[PDB]
Amino acid sequence: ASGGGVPTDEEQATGLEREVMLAARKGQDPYNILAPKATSGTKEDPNLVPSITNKRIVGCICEEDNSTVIWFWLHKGEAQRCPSCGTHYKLVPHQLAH
Amino acid sequence: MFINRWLFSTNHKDIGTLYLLFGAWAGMVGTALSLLIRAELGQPGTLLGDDQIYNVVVTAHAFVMIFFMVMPIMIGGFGNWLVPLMIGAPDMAFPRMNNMSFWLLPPSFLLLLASSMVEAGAGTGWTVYPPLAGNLAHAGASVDLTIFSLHLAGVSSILGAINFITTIINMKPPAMSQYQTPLFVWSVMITAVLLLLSLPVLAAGITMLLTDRNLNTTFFDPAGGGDPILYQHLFWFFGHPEVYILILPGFGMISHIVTYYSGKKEPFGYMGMVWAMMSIGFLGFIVWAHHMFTVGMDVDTRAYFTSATMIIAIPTGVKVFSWLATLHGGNIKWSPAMMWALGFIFLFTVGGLTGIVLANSSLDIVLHDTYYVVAHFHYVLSMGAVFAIMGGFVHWFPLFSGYTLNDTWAKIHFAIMFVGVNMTFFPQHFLGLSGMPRRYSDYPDAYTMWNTISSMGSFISLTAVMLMVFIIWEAFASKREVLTVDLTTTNLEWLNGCPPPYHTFEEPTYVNLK
Amino acid sequence: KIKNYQTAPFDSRFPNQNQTRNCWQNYLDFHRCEKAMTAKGGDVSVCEWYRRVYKSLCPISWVSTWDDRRAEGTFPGKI
Amino acid sequence: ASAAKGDHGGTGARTWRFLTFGLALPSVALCTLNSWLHSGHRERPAFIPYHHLRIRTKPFSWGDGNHTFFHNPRVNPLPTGYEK
Amino acid sequence: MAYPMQLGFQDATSPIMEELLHFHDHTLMIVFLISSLVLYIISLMLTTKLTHTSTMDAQEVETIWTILPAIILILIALPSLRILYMMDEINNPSLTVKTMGHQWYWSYEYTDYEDLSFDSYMIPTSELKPGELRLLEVDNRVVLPMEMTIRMLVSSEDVLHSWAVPSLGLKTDAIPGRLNQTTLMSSRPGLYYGQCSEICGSNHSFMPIVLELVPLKYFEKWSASML
Amino acid sequence: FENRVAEKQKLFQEDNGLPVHLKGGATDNILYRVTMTLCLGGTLYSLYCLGWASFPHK
Amino acid sequence: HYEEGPGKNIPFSVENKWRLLAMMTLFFGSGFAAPFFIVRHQLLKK
Amino acid sequence: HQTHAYHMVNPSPWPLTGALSALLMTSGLTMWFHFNSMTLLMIGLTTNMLTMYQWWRDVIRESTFQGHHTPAVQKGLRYGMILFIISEVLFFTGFFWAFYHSSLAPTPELGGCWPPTGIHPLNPLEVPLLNTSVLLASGVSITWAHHSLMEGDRKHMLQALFITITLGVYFTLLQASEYYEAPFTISDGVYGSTFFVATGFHGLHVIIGSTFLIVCFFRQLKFHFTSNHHFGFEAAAWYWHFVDVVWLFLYVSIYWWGS
Amino acid sequence: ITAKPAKTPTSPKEQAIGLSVTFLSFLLPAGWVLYHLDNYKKS
Ligand SMILES: CCCCCCCCCCCCCCCCCC(=O)OCC(COC(=O)CCCCCCCCCCCCCCCCC)OC(=O)CCCCCCCCCCCCCCCCC
Ligand SMILES: CCCCCCCCCCCCCCCCCC(=O)OCC(COC(=O)CCCCCCCCCCCCCCCCC)OC(=O)CCCCCCCCCCCCCCCCC
Ligand code: HEA
Ligand code: HEA
Ligand SMILES: CCCCC/C=C/C/C=C/C/C=C/C/C=C/CCCC(=O)O[C@H](COC(=O)CCCCCCCCCCCCCCCCC)COP(=O)(O)OCCN
Ligand SMILES: CCCCC/C=C\C/C=C/C/C=C/C/C=C\CCCC(=O)O[C@H](COC(=O)CCCCCCCCCCCCCCCCC)COP(=O)(O)OCCN
Ligand SMILES: CCCCC/C=C/C/C=C/CCCCCCCC(=O)O[C@H](COC(=O)CCCCCCCCCCCCCCC)COP(=O)(O)OCC[N+](C)(C)C
Ligand SMILES: CCCCCC/C=C\CCCCCCCCCC(=O)O[C@H](COC(=O)CCCCCCCCCCCCCCC)COP(=O)(O)OC[C@@H](O)CO
Ligand SMILES: CCCCCC/C=C\CCCCCCCCCC(=O)O[C@H](COC(=O)CCCCCCCCCCCCCCC)COP(=O)(O)OC[C@@H](O)CO
Ligand SMILES: CCCCCCCCCCO[C@@H]1O[C@H](CO)[C@@H](O[C@H]2O[C@H](CO)[C@@H](O)[C@H](O)[C@H]2O)[C@H](O)[C@H]1O
Ligand SMILES: CCCCCCCCCCO[C@@H]1O[C@H](CO)[C@@H](O[C@H]2O[C@H](CO)[C@@H](O)[C@H](O)[C@H]2O)[C@H](O)[C@H]1O
Ligand SMILES: CCCCCCCCCCO[C@@H]1O[C@H](CO)[C@@H](O[C@H]2O[C@H](CO)[C@@H](O)[C@H](O)[C@H]2O)[C@H](O)[C@H]1O
Ligand SMILES: C[C@H](CCC(=O)O)[C@H]1CC[C@H]2[C@@H]3[C@H](O)C[C@@H]4C[C@H](O)CC[C@]4(C)[C@H]3C[C@H](O)[C@]12C
Ligand code: CUA
Ligand SMILES: [Cu+2]
Ligand SMILES: [Mg+2]
Ligand code: NA
Ligand SMILES: [Zn+2]
Repeated sequence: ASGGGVPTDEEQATGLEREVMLAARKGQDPYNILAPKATSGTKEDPNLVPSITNKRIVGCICEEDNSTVIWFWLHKGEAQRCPSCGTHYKLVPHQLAH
Repeated sequence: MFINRWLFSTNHKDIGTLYLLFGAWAGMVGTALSLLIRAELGQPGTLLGDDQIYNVVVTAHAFVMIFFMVMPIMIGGFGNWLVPLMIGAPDMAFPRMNNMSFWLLPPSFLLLLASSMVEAGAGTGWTVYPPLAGNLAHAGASVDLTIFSLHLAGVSSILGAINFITTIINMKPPAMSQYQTPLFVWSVMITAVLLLLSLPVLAAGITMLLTDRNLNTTFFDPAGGGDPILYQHLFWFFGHPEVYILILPGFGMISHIVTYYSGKKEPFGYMGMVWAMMSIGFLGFIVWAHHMFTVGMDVDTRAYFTSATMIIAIPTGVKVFSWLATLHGGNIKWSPAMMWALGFIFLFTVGGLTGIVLANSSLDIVLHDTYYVVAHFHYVLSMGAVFAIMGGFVHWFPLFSGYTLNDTWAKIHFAIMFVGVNMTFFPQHFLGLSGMPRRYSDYPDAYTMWNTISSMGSFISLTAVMLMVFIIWEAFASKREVLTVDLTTTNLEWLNGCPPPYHTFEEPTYVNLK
Repeated sequence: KIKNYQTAPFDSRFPNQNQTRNCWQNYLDFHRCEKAMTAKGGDVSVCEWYRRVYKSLCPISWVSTWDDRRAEGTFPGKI
Repeated sequence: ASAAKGDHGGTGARTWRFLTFGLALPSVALCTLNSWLHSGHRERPAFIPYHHLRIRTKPFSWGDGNHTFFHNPRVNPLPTGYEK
Repeated sequence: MAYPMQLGFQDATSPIMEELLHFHDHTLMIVFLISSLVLYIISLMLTTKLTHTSTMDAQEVETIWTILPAIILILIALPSLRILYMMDEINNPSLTVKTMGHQWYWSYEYTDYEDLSFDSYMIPTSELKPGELRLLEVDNRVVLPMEMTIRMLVSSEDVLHSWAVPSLGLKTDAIPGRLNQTTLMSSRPGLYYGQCSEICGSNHSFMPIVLELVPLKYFEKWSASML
Repeated sequence: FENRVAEKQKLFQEDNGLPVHLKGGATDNILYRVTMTLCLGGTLYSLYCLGWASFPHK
Repeated sequence: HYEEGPGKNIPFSVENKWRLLAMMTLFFGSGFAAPFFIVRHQLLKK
Repeated sequence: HQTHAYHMVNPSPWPLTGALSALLMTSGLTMWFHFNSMTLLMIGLTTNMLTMYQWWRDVIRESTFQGHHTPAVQKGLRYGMILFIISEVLFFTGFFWAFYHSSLAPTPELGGCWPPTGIHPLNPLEVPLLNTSVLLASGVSITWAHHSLMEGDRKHMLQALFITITLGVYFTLLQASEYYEAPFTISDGVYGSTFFVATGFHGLHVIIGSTFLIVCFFRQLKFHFTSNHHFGFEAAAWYWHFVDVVWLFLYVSIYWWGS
Repeated sequence: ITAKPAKTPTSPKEQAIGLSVTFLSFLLPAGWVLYHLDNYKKS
């Protein structure tokens, strides 16, 4: 038999490892482990880009298998467009909440 | 705070800075050694009156330029600065191990100094072949100090290689595949794989040399059934990958510089350029015995090494042609960095083609251990690596410093250097064809004219180097702060400003999957 | 049989650039033969070809070192 | 394929403990016996000062410079022969 | 030997070296063409205000950039490997001569018939006779019969050396415990010079090779006189 | 033995600004000082030994 | 925590250009001089 | 505050102390080989052991105690350890190359045969076969230890790991005894050179691997490992399998084929 | 690239001093050793 005696992650994981384990249980990704899936990227359905500040760098892979990534600062305010493909992105700032 | 920041660093940018400083200092040592070489040869007869000292100078020149100038600047300096910025990573995978790779180099350099200062130095050539490097022809501490210098440099670069591979594989944005990383990041990844596989074989070989010298082993000593040629196989099994290690990060930088100053969003034929660097890395492991065509090699072996060596020209040509295809249709900015890159393309090509001449074992019988080989590698390696470094340095100095160079001064520096290196090395082809041996302190009288001109060339490059130091001084003295950089949409390393904050990408980039 | 001996001919056993084993084999063949013709009272003249071939190919210092080691009882080949 | 038992198919740990005590440690016990039975000191061979053996190009950095690190006087001669 | 302001190889003394000269001319023409094409294309990419900065398809041009270089390499490899296998083909020498490398002089052994050996040292500059060549002359030259296939066996009694004669297309490393074989055939009488070609320490620059190629009958009398 | 990991987690997550190499307390500071003294003293002795080995001694 | 921005992300001061000229002179000059002084050392012990 | 999963490490002195320990050990070996003194070498070994102790202590503090090893950080450590093992394989490859070069073309100085004239190789069926059984057995026990850990079984993890360490120690003592008993030495030409340097580096790796397993034993005693999170144990097991495989190549190449 | 005007402009005279001192830091020590080579040999 197993006499047990080995702790589990549920019992002993701490710090950022624990925060990642508990957010993954709720299907949430505060530490950006997963690639976000694109919307249609129109003015009416822009890609929603979370941030803990008022700006965030976006890289846009305009077409599948493009080797060139298009990089730009997305600012809080009106949706901005990728300078290569015109796809729409909108910042959604938020306090670093629990 | 100073000690915590500069001695206890876990920051990729500050460690990159330490590498560039180290490499620049090492570059001055290597340069002084080169000028002593060309002073000994600058007129017929003896200058030093001591050919053991000449041989120590030649040996030290090579070790300093390869291990303390080129590799630290390209992999340590540009690698640490640029690779995390180009993939959106907050640091290297092993930020603390990163600091030990740096701090192993000053003691590595001290061991090599010590070797030159103790006894009569290590006058072996950078190949350190036994039995000349053995305990009868080189009794005393000098060769052992050289071996230990290489051990410390080997550990530095192996841990550096583990760090880069891990960083580039593990720390990209989750949507970015390897086929969305910039060519410079590929060039560092492939370089790191060659280091990981090649340096341990060098470490085994020189450890066997150390035991032959100190523990009465006879790996390389015929009296015990050993063989000097075994040493040569182990050395060059490392040594050929080493020459691709020295150029690959330069190929990466040249792809970025030509793309940038051509006003293009991307290099021509990205996947072709990835293929070419991987093909060069792979072929670089199966060609080593072209360094050994005169040791008494069977004809079938010579035929194989001739053929495998030549096919390296195919992937390399794809890169040269793709660089030209990148220029094609460009809005060309004639920046100093672009001049270094265009010089690189031409001079690398001349040196590559003399390589193809040497690959032919039948011609190599007559050209081996002559100044033709010296001409070959000062074109591909000395000019190629130095031109890529100077291009990189000029291009990215405002990113690292936050300050601009005077472009006019930078173009003057390029012109002087271009003249100096060509005057120095081009005539060495004539010396080689006409049969002047390498590793000579003096030459028959017929070789005087080309040696005189080559030594005059070396002084022109000296003037370029002194001018480079002043130009860096002028930038730090004037403090013209950078405002705006073009093409940030395809050059992520500039997007955090100049210089970037201590911590970048604390919040990662957003990249989705369409 | 083969007089007007000029030098050691091509030997298909040793066709490459390293001729160390050619020298060694002919040295062993001479001294084995020479041993066998004392042990059987016979005549050393039969061994002559091997003597000529090893004298042609072998460095003097190698022949001389091997001769010293046979006399000392430290020669590592089987004669 | 000099190895024939059915794939044991319970707890992983239970199977590997079974292999540890049922195959691995028995093999070590057996090889330990075989080594015990071929263990006795064999006759040391006649000394010949072969020039390819007992190499000394430099004195060792310990003792008198002439003894190897794990020098065994019963079976390791010096360049001049066995020690009395 | 080399002459002042020489650009190319020493004139060929052997038929193998003549083969190498024609192979070098062929290879050098390809090197000059490729380097000048690359320089020209650079100048061409840089001398127009016309622009095309959108994505360019690479597939078609990469075929040309791969197949053409491949053909060029084959056009070098074919004659290269012909000369290589030509060099290696069975020669039947008339004579065997050994050279032993030393720090810093060559020894020669001619032991086909009699025990002839001698040491060959550089003439110091202070002792040269008028018109003699600094760093090239030796006290005792390597006398050899002309127009005959000779087997040279090369080894060393100390460190590595290398035994070279550029005008005969010869370079063979001198490795202790190893006996390397090369073949030598001079089309011409004369003096043919070479220099140690593997770094062997402080006097590497100062242990030259001088071959003296003469009719067999002079070679035979010289040999008998050197016993 | 007993699982005391929760105690160590509390000690090492204490919001006291100390780097991880000093965060265990006074013993860290002593082992740090001994390591750095041996390294810097040993390095000074290696430089002395270089100085010595760089010149002949009859 | 650490100083940020131009002239602060370096282990040497650029606060005064003449002090910087002295530091750069000693740094690069010490590198370039060293092999000359090692050759001198090797010539003198002989 | 970061919103990535990667570890920003506190500024550390251990890289500098490690680099300086490399200078003291190498200049120390130089002083030992040439100037008849062990002083620098003993300082070097001492600072090296202090550096490794404090560095790996801090990694345990960062992971077990502070929670910095997210899955992304753990995946990086996996790559690092595999790449490290690859570099060690290529190190050993150099020694196998030297052995095959020497043994396939035995020179006249050896008698033109392998083993050389005057060499009496060990019987591969005696202690070398025992050494083989011991390291193979230790690969089975460490696998038992790994499965016990993943199934949450503290006592059986500790028993299996103890058995693994004991076999490591047994191999080391068997090899030290073989070294003492061997009638050839490292000075016995290329046979002794290839034998002792190749098995000697392997022996060093066994001692390092055993030390690593002993660290894991003490970390298991103090409950550091979870049933799902224990990279240090996995790394030690990969390294231990590496040591086992290198032994099998030595045994087949040097002891068996080269006898 | 665009930049601000220099915070601490370096005049032509200041550049002549920077260049002169840079060149002398390379030339004088090496010059001194190379001038005294003959003295070193007699030791
Ligand atoms: C070329 C690299 C960069 C530029 C370098 C600039 C500096 C050099 C100038 C620029 C010189 C132009 C290049 C051609 C060499 C001229 C000598 C020659 O006729 O060479 C002849 C051959 C051998 O031929 C023979 O066996 C016959 C000898 C004929 C005897 C006549 C004697 C009279 C000679 C008078 C002296 C003149 C020598 C010039 C002496 C020059 C001293 C510096 O030599 C050889 O094999 C040497 C070949 C070396 C291999 C290097 C790779 C070549 C690619 C570089 C070219 C770039 C293309 C763009 C070309 C444009 C680039 C500017
Ligand atoms: C309590 C404090 C005391 C702490 C103890 C230290 C003292 C601190 C002072 C006092 C602290 C208080 C704050 C004052 C700030 C510094 C003042 C200064 O100007 O102080 C000067 C500092 C800094 O100096 C250096 O580091 C050397 C460089 C000097 C000028 C270089 C300019 C070159 C620019 C061009 C390069 C382009 C590349 C960059 C391009 C990128 C730019 C972003 O001096 C030193 O005391 C440095 C001590 C070691 C630091 C690590 C340096 C890395 C080594 C470099 C490789 C050497 C190769 C030898 C190899 C050896 C082998 C033999
Ligand atoms: C990267 C490698 C490299 C570099 C750059 C150089 C640079 C130079 N080298 Fe050489 N050299 C070798 C590698 C290199 N070398 C090797 C491997 C050997 C063989 C040794 C042996 O046989 O064992 C050799 C041998 C060699 C010989 C043959 C000696 C002989 O056979 O006896 C000669 C002769 O002229 C020579 C000359 C020169 C000169 C004049 C320069 C330079 O003066 C020319 C270009 C000038 C520079 C001044 C470089 C400046 C760069 C910097 C200062 C960095 C700045 C840093 C930043 C901006 C961050 N070198
Ligand atoms: C940057 C460093 C570097 C690089 C990249 C190279 C690249 C190559 N090198 Fe060289 N080499 C050295 C550094 C380098 N080398 C050093 C340091 C030595 C001497 C070491 C010593 O002894 O100390 C040496 C020695 C050396 C020798 C041994 C010579 C001897 O000692 O006798 C040989 C033999 O084949 C060789 C071959 C080549 C070839 C074939 C390439 C190929 O990779 C080059 C391919 C490139 C091109 C061909 C140009 C671009 C291509 C095109 C434009 C396409 C069209 C071209 C054709 C169809 C031909 N090199
Ligand atoms: C120098 C070399 C170094 C080598 C190191 C030394 C190794 C030898 C021993 C080491 C320590 C072993 C002690 C055994 C203690 C066990 C305590 C844990 C037991 C436990 O709690 O687990 C139970 C095991 O019980 C059971 O049968 C018991 C399970 C079996 C345990 C003991 C088995 C005996 C092993 C002997 C080894 C053989 C070697 C050859 C010697 C032959 C001599 C006879 C669970 O039972 P279950 O799976 O539900 O069903 C069992 C019924 N079949
Ligand atoms: C189970 C084995 C026990 C562990 C080992 C115990 C003690 C010291 C050994 C250190 C481990 C290093 C291994 C490799 C080095 C050399 C060979 C050592 C192998 C060995 O121990 O071999 C002994 C010789 O040791 C000798 O000479 C010398 C002994 C020590 C000299 C120190 C050598 C230092 C070499 C530095 C190597 C640096 C390279 C590292 C690469 C790093 C990557 C860059 C053999 O004894 P013997 O009397 O000849 O013959 C037996 C006759 N009865
Ligand atoms: C040792 C051996 C030496 C080897 C050297 C040999 C080199 C061979 C080179 C041959 C190249 C021939 C191809 C011609 C390309 C020229 C560049 C260019 O600009 O080509 C364009 C083609 O690009 C398009 O469209 C389609 C998009 C992709 C265009 C692809 C252009 C390829 C560019 C290659 C340039 C190579 C330069 C240097 C080579 C070393 C022309 O645009 P157009 O408006 O006419 O067409 C579009 C028309 N619409 C839009 C109205 C429909
Ligand atoms: C002849 C005498 C020459 C002597 C030269 C000796 C040189 C230096 C001696 C000092 C070395 C001792 C110090 C211990 C170093 C431990 C490195 C380590 O363990 O590095 C780890 C990464 O490498 C990994 O995993 C996997 C890689 C682990 C590497 C282990 C250390 C190896 C040291 C020697 C390597 C030799 C190279 C191989 C060729 C033989 C951790 O990376 P850090 O960035 O720290 O932290 C990351 C944090 O997230 C952890 O929480
Ligand atoms: C002559 C003197 C020479 C040297 C002698 C002795 C040398 C070394 C002693 C042996 C090495 C001991 C290594 C101890 C490492 C302990 C730290 C550790 O194992 O750290 C782990 C990370 O792994 C990691 O860094 C992985 C780090 C792995 C390090 C790899 C070690 C191999 C180094 C060997 C050096 C070889 C040199 C060979 C000579 C050529 C921590 O993560 P977990 O375990 O998941 O814990 C977290 C959970 O608790 C959360 O729930
Ligand atoms: C000779 C040296 C020793 C070889 C070492 C091999 C290294 C293996 C590392 C641990 O991995 C496990 O090993 C077995 C893979 O073959 C499997 O065992 C177990 O897997 C099942 C479930 O765990 C059980 O039902 C089985 O009975 C049991 O064999 C299991 O899948 C696998 O994860
Ligand atoms: C904080 C770390 C800094 C520590 C600095 C330590 C400095 C210690 C310096 C003195 O030690 C020297 O080293 C050698 C070894 O101790 C001695 O030589 C000796 O070496 C041999 C072996 O011990 C003797 O047998 C020789 O006779 C003898 O010259 C020498 O005399 C002794 O002065
Ligand atoms: C490859 C590197 C290139 C180096 C090229 C160096 C160019 C020369 C720089 C000048 O260096 C100085 O030259 C003086 C001579 O012009 C030397 O003075 C020497 O000669 C003077 C006049 O003969 C005496 O007044 C001095 O006292 C005596 O030291 C002086 O020592 C040396 O610093
Ligand atoms: C003390 C502890 C029981 C309490 C606990 O789990 O903390 C037990 C569990 C496993 C035990 C160990 C294992 O059974 C393996 C070893 C067995 C040996 O016979 C004694 C030492 C030995 C190393 C044991 C020491 C001690 O009895 C341990 C460590
Ligand atoms: Cu003999 Cu060079
Ligand atoms: Cu090569
Ligand atoms: Mg050579
Ligand atoms: Na000279
Ligand atoms: Zn887009």
